[PDB]
Amino acid sequence: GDRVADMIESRALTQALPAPTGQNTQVSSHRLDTGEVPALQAA
Amino acid sequence: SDRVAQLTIGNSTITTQEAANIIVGYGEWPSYCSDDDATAVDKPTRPDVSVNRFYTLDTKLWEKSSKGWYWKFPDVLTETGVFGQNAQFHYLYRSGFCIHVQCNASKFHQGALLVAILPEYVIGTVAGGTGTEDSHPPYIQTQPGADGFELQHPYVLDAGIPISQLTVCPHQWINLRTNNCATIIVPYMNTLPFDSALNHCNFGLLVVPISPLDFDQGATPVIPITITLAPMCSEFAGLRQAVTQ
Ligand SMILES: *[C@@H]1O[C@H](CO)[C@@H](O[C@@H]2O[C@H](CO)[C@@H](O[C@@H]3O[C@H](CO[C@H]4O[C@H](CO[C@H]5O[C@H](CO)[C@@H](O)[C@H](O)[C@@H]5O[C@H]5O[C@H](CO)[C@@H](O)[C@H](O)[C@@H]5O)[C@@H](O)[C@H](O[C@H]5O[C@H](CO)[C@@H](O)[C@H](O)[C@@H]5O[C@H]5O[C@H](CO)[C@@H](O)[C@H](O)[C@@H]5O)[C@@H]4O)[C@@H](O)[C@H](O[C@H]4O[C@H](CO)[C@@H](O)[C@H](O)[C@@H]4O[C@H]4O[C@H](CO)[C@@H](O)[C@H](O)[C@@H]4O[C@H]4O[C@H](CO)[C@@H](O)[C@H](O)[C@@H]4O)[C@@H]3O)[C@H](O)[C@H]2NC(C)=O)[C@H](O)[C@H]1NC(C)=O
Repeated sequence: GDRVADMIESRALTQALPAPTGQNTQVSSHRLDTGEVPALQAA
Repeated sequence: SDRVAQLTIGNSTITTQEAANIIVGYGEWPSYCSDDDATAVDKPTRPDVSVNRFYTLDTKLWEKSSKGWYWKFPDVLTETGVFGQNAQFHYLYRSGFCIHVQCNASKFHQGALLVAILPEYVIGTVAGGTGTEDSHPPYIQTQPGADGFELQHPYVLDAGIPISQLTVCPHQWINLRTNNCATIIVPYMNTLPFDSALNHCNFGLLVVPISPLDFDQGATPVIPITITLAPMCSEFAGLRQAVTQ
């Protein structure tokens, strides 16, 4: 019993994945690449 | 078809035309570490030619009253060549070995040797003689290097184990009426898949004359024993600066 639109319009970010063992280490090679840097983080 | 052989690996080959046969230690060849077994997460180096060579190390003269010798592997090759340079830079290490010991003599000399392997050949002492003082062996009896070391009491192999049942471990005989060399191919035996090359010595090469040398006077009295070994399927990991010991 209202005509207002204010009242009629009036949650986790993380998913628990199953992890029985520690994760594997896939094969990497060298990389000589600008633009993207995986070391420099922002603490 | 068995007396004559040729072992080429790396850039070095050895020919033999009075061999016995090649025995493969515990029935399997040396191989690389699978990804089911490896725990180190850095990519190993595998030189594949420069370290898989027959390194001829030393020459022991065998007279009529010898006892026996032993060489701790791989500490015979941590002072030699590109194996000795990669094993001093890298912390981890694994390899097999193709071990070839030559001892030629005429068709009038006699005598037999028991060149045998045994893994984790730990060395005891004489315990102060009477057996009451806990004496530990020195570093040179423990790890003699490429110079080798002569057994004091070869009946008990300096470890309280008899040489009469050394023949369980991978071995073959050099009796001078039949053969002149003895190839023993040894895989990598250790619990953990890589280990340090400077601390842990995986096995020892016991070379003991059981039946003594004998020859009438007039023949050549100098009968040498030279051992040549080849690290097969060697790989290293964990690069840092050079340690020597
Ligand atoms: C002071 O004082 C002091 C005191 O005296 C002194 O001291 C001294 O010193 C000196 C110097 O050094 C001396 O002398 C010397 O000596 C030496 C030693 O001897 C000893 O030893 C031996 C050993 O043996 C061994 O081997 C054998 C074989 O060979 C065997 O058999 C045995 O068994 C043994 O084995 C062992 O060991 C080994 C090692 O390697 C091991 O491996 C194993 O395992 C085992 O264990 C011995 O033998 C001897 O013995 C003797 O004695 C006895 C008694 O008991 C008898 O029985 C015997 O027989 C003997 O005797 C003999 O011999 C000797 C020689 O040896 C003579 O001399 C006599 O006479 C008789 O004949 C002993 O114990 C030595 O070696 C030396 O020698 C050398 O030199 C000389 C001069 O100098 C001459 O003459 C000779 O000939 C020789 O030469 C040679 O060598 C060299 C080096 O090595 C070379 O290089 C050359 O080349 C030559 O070679 C040649 O020849 C030969 C023949 O011989 C032939 O074979 C080859 O092939 C070639 O050709 C010297 O003499 C001393 O000793 C000391 N002392 C004492 C007491 O000892 C000091 O000096 C002072 N100071 C000053 C300053 O002066």
